[PDB]
Amino acid sequence: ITRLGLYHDLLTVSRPVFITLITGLYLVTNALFALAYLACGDVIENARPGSFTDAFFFSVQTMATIGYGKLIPIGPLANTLVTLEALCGMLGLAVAASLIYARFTRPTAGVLFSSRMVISDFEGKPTLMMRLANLRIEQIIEADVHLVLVRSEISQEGMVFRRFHDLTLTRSRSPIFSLSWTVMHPIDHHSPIYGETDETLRNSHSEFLVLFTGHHEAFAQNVHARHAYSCDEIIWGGHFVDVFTTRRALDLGKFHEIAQHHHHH
Amino acid sequence: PRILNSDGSSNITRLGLDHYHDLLTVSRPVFITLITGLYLVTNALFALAYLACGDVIENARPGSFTDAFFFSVQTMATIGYGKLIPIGPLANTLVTLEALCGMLGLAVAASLIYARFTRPTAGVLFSSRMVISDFEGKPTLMMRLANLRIEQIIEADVHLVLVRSEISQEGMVFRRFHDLTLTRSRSPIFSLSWTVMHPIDHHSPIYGETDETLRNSHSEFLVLFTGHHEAFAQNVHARHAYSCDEIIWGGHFVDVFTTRRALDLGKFHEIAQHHH
Amino acid sequence: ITRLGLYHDLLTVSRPVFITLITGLYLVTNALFALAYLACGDVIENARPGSFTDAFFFSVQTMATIGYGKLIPIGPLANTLVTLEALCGMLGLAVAASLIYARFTRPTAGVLFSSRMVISDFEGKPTLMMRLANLRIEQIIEADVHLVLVRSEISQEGMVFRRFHDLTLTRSRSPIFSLSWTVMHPIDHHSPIYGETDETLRNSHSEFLVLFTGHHEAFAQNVHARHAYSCDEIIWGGHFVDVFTTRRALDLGKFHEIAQHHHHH
Amino acid sequence: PRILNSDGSSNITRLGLDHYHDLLTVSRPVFITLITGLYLVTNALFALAYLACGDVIENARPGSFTDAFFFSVQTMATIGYGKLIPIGPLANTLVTLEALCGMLGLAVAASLIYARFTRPTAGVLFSSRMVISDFEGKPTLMMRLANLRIEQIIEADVHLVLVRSEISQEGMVFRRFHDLTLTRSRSPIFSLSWTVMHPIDHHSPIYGETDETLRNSHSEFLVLFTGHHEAFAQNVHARHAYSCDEIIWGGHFVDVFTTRRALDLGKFHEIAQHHH
Ligand SMILES: [K+]
Ligand SMILES: [K+]
Ligand SMILES: [K+]
Ligand SMILES: [Mg+2]
Repeated sequence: ITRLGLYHDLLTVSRPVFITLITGLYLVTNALFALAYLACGDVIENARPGSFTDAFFFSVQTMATIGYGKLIPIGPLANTLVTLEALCGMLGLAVAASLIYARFTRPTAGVLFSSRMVISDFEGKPTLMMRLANLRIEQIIEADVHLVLVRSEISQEGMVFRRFHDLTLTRSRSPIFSLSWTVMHPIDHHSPIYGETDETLRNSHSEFLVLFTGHHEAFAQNVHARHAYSCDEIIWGGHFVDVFTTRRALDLGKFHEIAQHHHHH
Repeated sequence: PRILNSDGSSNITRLGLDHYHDLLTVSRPVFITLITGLYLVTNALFALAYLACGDVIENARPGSFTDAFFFSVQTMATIGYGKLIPIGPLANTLVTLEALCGMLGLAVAASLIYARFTRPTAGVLFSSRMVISDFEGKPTLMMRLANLRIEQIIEADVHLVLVRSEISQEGMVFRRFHDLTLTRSRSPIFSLSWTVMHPIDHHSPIYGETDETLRNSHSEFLVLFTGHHEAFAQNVHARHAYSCDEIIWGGHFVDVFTTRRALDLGKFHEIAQHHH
Repeated sequence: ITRLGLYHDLLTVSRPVFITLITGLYLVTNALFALAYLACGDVIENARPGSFTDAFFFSVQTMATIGYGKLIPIGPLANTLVTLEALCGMLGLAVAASLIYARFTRPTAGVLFSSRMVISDFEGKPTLMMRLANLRIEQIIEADVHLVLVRSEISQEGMVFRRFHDLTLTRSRSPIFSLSWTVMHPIDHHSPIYGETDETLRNSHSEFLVLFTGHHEAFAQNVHARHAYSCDEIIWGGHFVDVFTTRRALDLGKFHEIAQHHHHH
Repeated sequence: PRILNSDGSSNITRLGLDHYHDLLTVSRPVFITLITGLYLVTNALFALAYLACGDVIENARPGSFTDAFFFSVQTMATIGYGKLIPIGPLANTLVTLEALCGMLGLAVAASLIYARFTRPTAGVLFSSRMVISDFEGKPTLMMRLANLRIEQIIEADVHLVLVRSEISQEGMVFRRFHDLTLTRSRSPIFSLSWTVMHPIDHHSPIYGETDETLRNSHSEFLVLFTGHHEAFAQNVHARHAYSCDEIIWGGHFVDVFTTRRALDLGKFHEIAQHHH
């Protein structure tokens, strides 16, 4: 949806990219300090005068507290920039190990959603179904799923607006979620999609959110995934194909396979 | 006098009553003062103690604070440049004590910094006022909240609680909480703006109530908001409370979605009422 | 209850005591390493021979990576104990900052329980009550309380055993818990203590657990407290005294005050 | 063949399929190998690279691994003893790169070590077998669990789930979960031993079921346990699964509280049945 109007770029991207961004910050800080050492004369013993190289590889050994010995500071000016850079490379370490420990605990759910939903007959009634799989060895316990219809309806005083329905499922918790789960909304008289058709959904501008949480044994943290389906992505009459080949195996290759009947025109 | 402040904090003086919470919830610039600050005064206290035991620093100029201080720094920080060095068993004691102080120091810092980095504000703006006005032909208590960020808040939960003085048969006067039922209390994706609605049916504890009856019971309304911030991959909490004098009877919130399809949060607190 | 039968002392005590325990571990490790430096001859340049002092204050400067310069190692023996002690004082730092960060997130609830319960008439019915207070400025949100009766009853085939009841409360959640909360179990016909008396509780060996949780704004963590009452600690006819003096104040001095009527013998 | 292993892990081969999880859940001695190990091979790789650019270490003996290696150590660890020093702009590059490697190294270590220190096992022992036998005159499916630690587990929750093959009218054969109701599913203080009981009333999905009927549906029972460990001030999870052949029909668990008032967990898995 398009926006309107009314430092904080605390962002986490690729692992390679993160390691460079942090390499980068370590250099430019070392350079800013080198500059400043030169910018009070030449206050580094054993340092070649009017050199960046020497005052930089001094900062490095001061921020990293290597303190190697040869390159030391000279009386009260550079001994002030040495106490400021001691702090910077101890806060620097703390922010780095923050971001690191943070990133190590912002974990992906590794939950695969079926490419489509189906409406087809299960225990006597037309039933809206979709399925999700765990892409990992490590189990997800206390896993809950919500299947929410959102669509356009009208009120008494017009103001024609957007309503949410939490579709009753045959089962909304998987006590351990390990392999695959087929989430089923039976379409009985109570259902907000009773009597509805491909066309009647399309008109109401009907979408289905599948919202998924569980506790991940992998991360010892709670984990979240969602997916949205349009009327376009429901195969009326479709049956998901068994993904459990027999000896007991689970083929995620069959995960998005749906069997429909085609009619003898 | 408000029993609850706007911000849902309690407005009641406590009696019969180290810190921590202040370092976490203080400004980023002010924090960076207090650690730089602690860092100087510990280097000072250690410089003093070195001088308190004579000329126990190699290549120091004697009875000097600057020399011993900028020695402390290089020991605490484990720089140990190797010119300004300690002397025999008097100083070398303080140098082991100080090495600890600047490894525990580092540990406390990373703790605070991580804590701070993972205690994030909800993006959440509450309407300044509530309204009672027809919705589906019934009087309906409403307020609205908005997400001030691009990043959605997932699996978002809202509670609207009446708190009011009530008298028993036994004539005990006590405060009672009520969780007003809402036409919708959940938002799967909360991205823009959400109007929360308590239909005042027969079951509602404010059925047949008026601006005057609410005022008598000292009625207050606490809004509680939670959800999951995909910004921070953490759960967020926001609360807000309203007094009687913050209900516009007959108010209607003005549409906040202007046109090329836009959310004007300038209009967010705007309420239209009819006048006579 | 008395026990029967069938390294891991990961314990957290006083703040002073914790700081010494960690001081202590830093010394004895430094001493164990000093010993070992002496235990391969005298392999420390500029170090007074057959001295503990010198080889200890060398370990310190090697484990702490001060590396001061004067005291260095001598060829392949002590250069092996220098790489082992580099690791020890980087794992040492990690365990220390672990324990520290851990302890900074094992926070006390600061929930005060009333010294006694009362049974007295509230909205028409005898009502078992007790109260709890927050001892802190920082609010507790999403606070839940359980009040559980445990007592001795008999089954059909004897095996006379110990049953739990979760007493219905007038309100078991405090949406924000800031000041004080009076938790009330109305004793109606459904109640497991309907018709019961001081004596009938005593016989059944009846105890009441009050179990309390909420999310602490202070710690951004979940927080837990419990308390158990015996039949002995119920004041039949007692009314808690108002702790809100009027201008609005909360006196926790009145917290444990209970008003009973005494009878004109 | 078990669909679920005893330990509640899934016993099914996966196809259509860096690490992390291995460092957290491996032995304490083996972990301390792998970090010492990583530490040596990185010092080696850095020693090699120093020698790959000639005699760029002061006071080193030339074409030497030990000298450059024990230089690496003193740089990575930021000891920098100040004798074994680097030479001009070739090495001094590798010395800045290496200073990083041993600050990120430290950060990864503290991460793992904290993670490990706060991922604690539940103290929990499950009975090896379940039993069906009269309790309050009804057949009753039972198992029991015990706390192997002194420290109570608070606000403890137990789920007992039947999982079995079922056929629809449409003749689709599928696996169905059922949450069997228990006489008690909560334990406020869980300190000793707890017998969990599914009365097999008319409502139970195993009403009128027999060892033979359960076997046909390939019935399995998953027990799920959670609570709050006052040991670790964290929540703990434990699961266990049983097959049909692990139900003793007519079994009764033997009392585990011997006498001076004692819990003999030797008796924990003991079941008494009548014989003919
Ligand atoms: K040095
Ligand atoms: K150093
Ligand atoms: K040196
Ligand atoms: Mg150092």
